[PDB]
Amino acid sequence: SNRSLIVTTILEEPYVLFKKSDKPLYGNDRFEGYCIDLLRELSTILGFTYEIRLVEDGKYGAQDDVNGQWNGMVRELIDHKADLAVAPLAITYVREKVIDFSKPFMTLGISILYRKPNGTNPGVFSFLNPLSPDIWMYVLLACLGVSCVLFVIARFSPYEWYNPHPCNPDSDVVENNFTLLNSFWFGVGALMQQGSELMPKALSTRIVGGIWWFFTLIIISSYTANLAAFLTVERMESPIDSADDLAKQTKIEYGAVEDGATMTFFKKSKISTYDKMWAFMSSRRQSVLVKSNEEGIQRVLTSDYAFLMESTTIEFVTQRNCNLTQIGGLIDSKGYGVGTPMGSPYRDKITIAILQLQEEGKLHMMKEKWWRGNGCPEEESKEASALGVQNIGGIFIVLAAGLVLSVFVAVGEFLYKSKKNAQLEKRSFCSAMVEELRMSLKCQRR
Amino acid sequence: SNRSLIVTTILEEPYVLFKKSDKPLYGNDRFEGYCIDLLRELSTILGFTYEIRLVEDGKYGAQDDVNGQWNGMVRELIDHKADLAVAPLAITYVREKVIDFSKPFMTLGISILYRKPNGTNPGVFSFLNPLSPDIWMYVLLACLGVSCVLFVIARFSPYEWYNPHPCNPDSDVVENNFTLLNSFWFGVGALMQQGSELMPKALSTRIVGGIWWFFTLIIISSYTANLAAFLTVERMESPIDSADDLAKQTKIEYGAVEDGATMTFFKKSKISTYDKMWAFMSSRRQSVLVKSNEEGIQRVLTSDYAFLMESTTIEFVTQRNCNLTQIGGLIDSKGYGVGTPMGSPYRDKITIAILQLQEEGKLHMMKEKWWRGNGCPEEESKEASALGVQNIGGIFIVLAAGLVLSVFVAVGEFLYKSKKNAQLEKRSFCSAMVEELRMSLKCQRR
Amino acid sequence: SNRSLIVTTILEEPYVLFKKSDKPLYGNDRFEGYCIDLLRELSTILGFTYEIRLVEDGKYGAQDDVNGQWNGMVRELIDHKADLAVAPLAITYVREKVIDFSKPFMTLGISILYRKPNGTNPGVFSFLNPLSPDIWMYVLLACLGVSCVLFVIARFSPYEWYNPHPCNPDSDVVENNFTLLNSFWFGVGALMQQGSELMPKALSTRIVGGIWWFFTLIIISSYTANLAAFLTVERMESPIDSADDLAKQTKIEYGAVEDGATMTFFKKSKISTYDKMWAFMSSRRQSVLVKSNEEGIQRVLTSDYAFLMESTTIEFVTQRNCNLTQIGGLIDSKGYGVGTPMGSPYRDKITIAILQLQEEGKLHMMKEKWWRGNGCPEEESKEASALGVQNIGGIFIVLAAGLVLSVFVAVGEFLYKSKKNAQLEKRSFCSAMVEELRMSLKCQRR
Amino acid sequence: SNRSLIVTTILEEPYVLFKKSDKPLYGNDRFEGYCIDLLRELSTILGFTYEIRLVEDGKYGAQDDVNGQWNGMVRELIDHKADLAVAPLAITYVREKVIDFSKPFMTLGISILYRKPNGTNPGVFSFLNPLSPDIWMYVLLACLGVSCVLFVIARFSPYEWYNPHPCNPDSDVVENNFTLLNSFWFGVGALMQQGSELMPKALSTRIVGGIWWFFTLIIISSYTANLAAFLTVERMESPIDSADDLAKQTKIEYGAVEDGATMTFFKKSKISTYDKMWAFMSSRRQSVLVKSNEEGIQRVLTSDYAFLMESTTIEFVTQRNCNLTQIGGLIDSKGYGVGTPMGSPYRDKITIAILQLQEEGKLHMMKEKWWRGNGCPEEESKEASALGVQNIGGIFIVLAAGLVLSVFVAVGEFLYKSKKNAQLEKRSFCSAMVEELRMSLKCQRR
Ligand SMILES: CCCCCCCC/C=C/CCCCCCCC(=O)O[C@@H](COC(=O)CCCCCCCCCCCCCCC)COP(=O)([O-])OCC[N+](C)(C)C
Ligand SMILES: CCCCCCCC/C=C/CCCCCCCC(=O)O[C@@H](COC(=O)CCCCCCCCCCCCCCC)COP(=O)([O-])OCC[N+](C)(C)C
Ligand SMILES: CC(C)CCC[C@@H](C)[C@H]1CC[C@H]2[C@@H]3CC=C4C[C@@H](O)CC[C@]4(C)[C@H]3CC[C@]12C
Ligand SMILES: CC(C)CCC[C@@H](C)[C@H]1CC[C@H]2[C@@H]3CC=C4C[C@@H](O)CC[C@]4(C)[C@H]3CC[C@]12C
Ligand SMILES: CC(C)CCC[C@@H](C)[C@H]1CC[C@H]2[C@@H]3CC=C4C[C@@H](O)CC[C@]4(C)[C@H]3CC[C@]12C
Ligand SMILES: O=S1(=O)NCN(C2CC2)c2ccc(F)cc21
Ligand SMILES: O=S1(=O)NCN(C2CC2)c2ccc(F)cc21
Ligand SMILES: O=S1(=O)NCN(C2CC2)c2ccc(F)cc21
Ligand SMILES: O=S1(=O)NCN(C2CC2)c2ccc(F)cc21
Ligand SMILES: OC[C@H]1OC[C@@H](O)[C@@H](O)[C@@H]1O
Repeated sequence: SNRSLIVTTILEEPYVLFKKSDKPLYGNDRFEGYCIDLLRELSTILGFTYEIRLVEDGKYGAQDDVNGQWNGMVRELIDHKADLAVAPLAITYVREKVIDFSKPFMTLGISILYRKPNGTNPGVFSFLNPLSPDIWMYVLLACLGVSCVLFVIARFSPYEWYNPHPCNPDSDVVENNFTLLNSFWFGVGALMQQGSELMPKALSTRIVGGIWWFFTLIIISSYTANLAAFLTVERMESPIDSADDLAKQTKIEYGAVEDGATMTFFKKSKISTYDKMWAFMSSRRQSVLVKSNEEGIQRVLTSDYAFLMESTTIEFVTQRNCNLTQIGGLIDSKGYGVGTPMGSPYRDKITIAILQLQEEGKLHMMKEKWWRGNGCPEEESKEASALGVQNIGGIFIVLAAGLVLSVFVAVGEFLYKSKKNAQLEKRSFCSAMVEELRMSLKCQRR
Repeated sequence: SNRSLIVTTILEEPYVLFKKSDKPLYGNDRFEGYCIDLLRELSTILGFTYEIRLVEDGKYGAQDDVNGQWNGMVRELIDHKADLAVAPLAITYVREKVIDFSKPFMTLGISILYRKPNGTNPGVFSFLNPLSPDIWMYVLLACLGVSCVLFVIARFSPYEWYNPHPCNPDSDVVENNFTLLNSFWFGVGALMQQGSELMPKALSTRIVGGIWWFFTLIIISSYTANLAAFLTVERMESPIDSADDLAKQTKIEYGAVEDGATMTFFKKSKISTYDKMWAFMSSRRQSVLVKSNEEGIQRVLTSDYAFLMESTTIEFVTQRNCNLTQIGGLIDSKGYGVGTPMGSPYRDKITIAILQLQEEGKLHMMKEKWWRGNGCPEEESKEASALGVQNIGGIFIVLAAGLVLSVFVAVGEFLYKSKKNAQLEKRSFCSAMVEELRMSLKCQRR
Repeated sequence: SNRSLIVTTILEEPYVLFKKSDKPLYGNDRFEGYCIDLLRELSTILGFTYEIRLVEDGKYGAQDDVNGQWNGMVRELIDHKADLAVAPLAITYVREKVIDFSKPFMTLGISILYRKPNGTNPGVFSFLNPLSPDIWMYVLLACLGVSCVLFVIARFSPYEWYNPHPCNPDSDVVENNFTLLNSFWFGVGALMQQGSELMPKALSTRIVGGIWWFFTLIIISSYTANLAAFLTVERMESPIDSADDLAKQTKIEYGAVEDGATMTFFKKSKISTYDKMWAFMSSRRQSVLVKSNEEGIQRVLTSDYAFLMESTTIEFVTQRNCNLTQIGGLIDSKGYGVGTPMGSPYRDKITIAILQLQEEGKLHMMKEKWWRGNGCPEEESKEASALGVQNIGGIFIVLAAGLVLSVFVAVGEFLYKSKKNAQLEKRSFCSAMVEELRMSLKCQRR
Repeated sequence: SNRSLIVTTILEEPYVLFKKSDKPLYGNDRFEGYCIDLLRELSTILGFTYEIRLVEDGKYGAQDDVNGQWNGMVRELIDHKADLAVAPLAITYVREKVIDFSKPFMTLGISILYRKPNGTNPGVFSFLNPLSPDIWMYVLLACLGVSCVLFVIARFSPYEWYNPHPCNPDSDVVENNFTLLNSFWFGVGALMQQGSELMPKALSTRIVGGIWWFFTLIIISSYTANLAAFLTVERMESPIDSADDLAKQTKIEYGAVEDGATMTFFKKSKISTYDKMWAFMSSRRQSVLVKSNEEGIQRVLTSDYAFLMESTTIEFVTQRNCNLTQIGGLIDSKGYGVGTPMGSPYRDKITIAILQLQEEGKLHMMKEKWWRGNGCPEEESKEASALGVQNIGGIFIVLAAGLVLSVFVAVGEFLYKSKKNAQLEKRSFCSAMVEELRMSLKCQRR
């Protein structure tokens, strides 16, 4: 006998698919998928003929309170029109009574879907983060302002106007140090904690030094302390890693398909978490609470949703929307299972198969083929802890900018000297080149 | 099967909210909340029906006035126009004289509502917090210490006495570089880490400077390590922590409703703290007494104010917003209780009901239901803040303080020696113009 | 009529007490307490005669499953031997059926008892905490070791042995700087980040400088970083402040009296916390699970227990064992209530009293008298955040120790000079005193 | 009322623990745990009695050997000496061929057990972590940068050329203090903040040193801020994170039980990673295969090892101790299931039972019961550690590294110039003894 063992199916992608091609019939070759390749191996060992038949109305099905009158693949079966049923069916309490299931061939579970953490893009000039945008300006104003005072005070101070009485003292000349540019030098050097050569000696100049030196120490120790906070706090941040983490978070908000066995567990929950979580479900039962998985994928993209879903469909989209990720552990336990009529001469024959193919490893091999594919951009790390270029970075651009300006002035130094010198001395450029290569004089002489 | 049971009630959150849907009237589904959930478990354990009724005056109820009549739900409960009154009725003397309440289903006290600390203006100082004021003075005292001691040691020491003679040998002249003033300079300059000349010599000084330098480092490192911690972990404190703390203060105003529960108490109260506050409250009985609880909330948010109501409404307002909190504990004690006409057995019938329903745990479960909301805990590590004008401004102030002090001493210096010129020099204002125009030479020579 | 309204009582301290004195009868004056002073006021307003009578067997009482046959003050009442019952009785489900209670006169609750946080005793030398006890020794070994090398290297280095060619060069003498003591000076100064005067010039001496300067920077920046951790983490520590905090803590362990209405709530709990908490109760049901309150006080003293108790007895012992404290909020709700027989002509007369005395405030006034007393050592703060002497402290002792040693050497300097000088020069002490007061020479001359 | 029901069972935690009390035997109270709690809810929903039975061989059961007989509970379940077998029996092919299991009450996989990271030997370095290796090389490169550039700028600049003439005016000799070697010194010395002479001059140099000093501060402050964070927040990582990661390694040995569930799989497995490991495991089939799971645990604790068992026993061992953890996920998939003789209806009768009992939620509740223990989470902020020899030792190593490098260059210097003596001086070893004994003068003069 054949009977075709009238086998019900349901389009879900990956489990079964229309063949992706041209030409006609493909009769029982039309459908190609996991369940197809499973069915194949069921056929090899027990032996039978398979005529695929999509169910009508396309339903997993359930006992609808109106009349019961199961609405789907359960229905083609219970009336014994159907035979074996090889599709996502999700063993349950209520379905088991009326129709007896095989033993599982897959272990799914409820878990959360969320977008991957994008990155930081610190803004390579992150070093200039820990204080305001405004304070750095005023610190710059102060070094000019204070330095302007050192010039005025020191110059006007009779206790400055010391003498450059050398190592050989007892001559008589005065020669201040605190000219203008050297005044800024005291400011910039103190501000960077390396002490310049020039120093106050008269009290007035010493007071201003003593206070700038205070003005420095607080800014720097505060710069150090902020940056330790920004870095420590960042290090101290964990992403969400559980329903409990999401439970305490009235930020990134929940999501779920309408009843779809997902609300079902939550309504009938007794977990304090999943009881609390349900509160928000009911709360925004117009917004989040979507009515399809395809939207729930689309929705997490646009925004900060966390769609609850069976783990199998997580795995597929994760590996095909690498923007996105699984999170958490398997919340619940369930498992798909090939359907059989009320107690029949196949359930105990179809079950030994599933155990047989298991030991040989064909299922997990089959698990890879359909769900796995092109190697995702998995390459990604969070070793960010140790700082790198993207963290600090900019200071090297600041370094480069510095060295460049020194060149341009150093050229400017050359021109100004020889020109002003040549004004009272020889013509113009005779000086320039003889002065150029006498800087070169292969020794420190002249 | 008798009279259903006429339940009188008033609309007031989170007890009696007008049910939210368009889906027109349904009687026993025109209302929900806690007051309705209590009736459910009440009518479940017992057996009866509601239908429901409402007020026709708004008022909870009170001994009316000179008429000595009764308004509110106490009206309705006297002349048998109704029966049970699950509603926020507060058990009091005058009420119990004319009706008979049930036993409490919930406790209640008078407490405080204040704008939560936000620590968004610590002060234009608070670079100075990270060490105790006790320390900041002791260290300045120690700078005066070692400067005074370095002066003693160095001088009495023979080896400190170099002889300059840099350029040359002989010329047995002697010098002592450390003066008293020069000794501060080492002390102050070392403490701010910029370092100075007057590098010691002659071992007796070198122990001193070494231990000082060790004294410098620990203080700065300790200052730095703490400003890190205060800016990592914000233990944001609160101004007051009680009625007593609130009582002694006058910057903050008390607040209370008007002609009501809270107001009545403090008038009739006879405790010190609570008599003192009726005075302040009586003093301006036009601007610390709002005429509605909603506006009472407002005064806290916009102005500085600390409203006094019942503990339960606070807990509601507390959760919904995020900036309002329960400063202190429970001053008074009261209890809501289900109304009942005089003599009616429905008192004792409910009396066992509420006792029973608690031992189960439902009132607490019901409590968690309708009072909890968003749950707003944020506490998101205090996403670290760019240090700015507020958190440090005084370092700019001590700066401009010292700069002005430098000008005044500098003009001071100018006059002092210009008159010590006059000792050997000519009269007085000669030396003035001489040295004033000594600055007007405008070069690096005399 | 009188009847004495036979009033039952139970020795508990504070509620009722034997009078503390000599001479006999004191007939109904014997007992003195809260309930006594309450009863007093009940008598003033309703009017009656009171004959105290301690119950026999001394029991709150309960329906013992053996025979029911209530075992206590409930028993003297239900048989109508007794009358009013003014004592701690704790309104409940089961007691209410058989005997009808008045309305509460006290609002107790379950809460936790724990010892106060003692302190820190940081060990005043806490500055020397952040690194090991061992590393500081080796850093000290290194400054001697490295300095020993600078002497050897520099002295043996022909590029050192420069000339003290002064400001007037072109003479011919050599005069190293890096003698021994100045070598240590380079070490100690570099280690404290202030740069000494002496500097390497020859490469060999420059390499060792460059590496010590690295050896410094890591130690100090690590000293800073550890100390920021020890301080931050301490700041980041909260004490326990809830049953949930204690729930997550398999450290400081639970405690409770045997059944005593405390286990009762926990067994019949449905809170995930109080269900989890019960797990450990049952677990160590021989150790913690004490059989009396007096032990439970004694036990928390000895060790790290957290005895669960009704709030009233918390309040008393807290204010009389100031070592100890209340913690958490009221977990449960209950409330004492004067007992009355099955429905009787007093419950509705005794209840208006309790409400009457409330409004006048006599209860809370009475609440103070017995529970309050001698002002506890309440003076206590946790403003520890800003560091003070106890935190750092020691460095000032280190400072003092430094200055002292400098004196002793500075004396040693004086003796060594004049003696060695006087050896080739005048006698012994003629030099000493003429040298003493010529250091004084009121100017820097000689 | 029929046969009670003979339940065969094996003692194995946390399922079947011999009940703990002295209180001698009670049949149905000789045993408790999960296996017994399941029977409870099983016999409750159903109706029957246990009495109970045990094994008489110890073994769970297996196809015996050459005899082809059956031991264990599979013996007892064949020849109707018993009935249901609530016990940790694992559903497999050979078992299901001769009996008929129920449907799973729990899932199960093969996974890994490894000694939890303790981060108690980060390394004798890890003062070098807080910035990326990418950075530590770039900054040294920049020191070579600015030293080389300062050399260029300074020299070509006219104004850098001071003329010493300190003691005196004229003598128009010129100097250039910045050599190439002296330019490193500024660079290196500035970077370690000790500061140096060669303080620049002549503006073109001053921009360079300023930007360098700004480059110094950010790096040190960033280093300091991070070593704070790494020592505040210990994100202690793990060596491996999978079988693949474990597979490529050989420092760590795999581990597995022996002649059993786990071992059988990897032999019969045909996946790359799992074929590679049978090789290593086969290679030494005498020291990576313990002969008991208890000793298997041990090898992880004492030695370095990574044991392979079933996921459930791991979760048990995981909670009880605190140092053992579940590295990775679930390799295989299995499921425990209640035994039943062939054809018996008690399979399908229980089948609805387990489905029902889950939808309630009890199996999860039962799961939380007997697997959770102490719950050991400690994570007590990582009570901060006195930095020591481990966390920093390399700073002492780079020190002793450089000191040895200084001696070798120093002797290098000695020879080099001693032979540049010989140019003008006499032969070779003359200058040796001259300068060797030049050190033996033993004073500060030639
Ligand atoms: C980034 C790559 C460039 C690297 C720089 C290139 C190398 C720079 C040089 C390196 C050698 C070592 C440092 C300088 C000399 C040593 C000082 C001394 O002891 O005496 C010297 C005094 O001379 C000086 O002090 C200055 C020397 C430079 C003079 C003129 C510039 C030409 C150098 C090129 C600049 C190009 C600029 C590039 C333009 C694009 C005299 O030396 P001597 O009489 O010969 O014998 C003793 C010298 N001994 C120490 C070897 C024993
Ligand atoms: C802790 C409490 C002790 C405080 C110290 C006590 C006060 C110390 C003094 C303070 C005055 C200010 C500083 C020193 C003098 C100023 C320098 C100068 O310009 O010329 C002076 C050079 O003299 C010196 O440089 C050294 C002076 C001390 C010489 C001998 C020690 C006696 C001082 C006592 C030590 C006791 C040690 C204690 C023993 C237990 C010459 O001064 P003049 O020729 O007179 O006129 C110019 C001076 N004018 C600047 C005022 C205009
Ligand atoms: C010191 C001399 C050279 C002037 C330099 C400019 C500095 C000192 C000026 C410019 C901007 C100023 C600040 C502008 C605004 C505020 C906010 C105010 O609520 C307190 C003062 C404070 C914080 C000012 C303090 C002084 C300040 C920082
Ligand atoms: C540098 C010269 C002067 C010697 C000074 C002594 C210093 C450098 C010595 C004394 C103690 C030594 C340490 C003793 C123990 C250990 C632990 C070992 O697992 C690595 C080496 C290490 C960390 C040593 C490194 C060098 C050390 C720090
Ligand atoms: C690899 C080792 C052995 C050799 C490296 C060369 C070093 C050690 C030596 C060789 C000759 C030396 C130079 C020769 C003379 C002088 C002049 C002096 O006023 C300053 C130092 C200076 C400029 C020396 C600097 C260091 C120097 C460059
Ligand atoms: O004797 S009771 O009416 N029974 C329980 N209730 C409450 C539900 C809060 C309370 C709360 C406080 C009381 F003082 C008494 C009672
Ligand atoms: O309205 S009551 O029955 N009588 C007054 N009190 C008392 C503070 C004793 C309380 C305290 C709490 C209540 F819930 C009820 C009452
Ligand atoms: O269809 S089931 O027998 N019913 C539920 N169970 C579990 C209790 C874990 C599981 C767990 C994993 C499955 F694959 C199937 C089932
Ligand atoms: O012994 S089974 O009924 N058949 C084999 N399978 C798997 C498909 C993996 C599983 C997976 C998990 C189970 F709990 C049971 C089974
Ligand atoms: O048995 C405990 C283990 O830990 C200590 C170490 O010395 C090992 O040799 C030892 O075996």
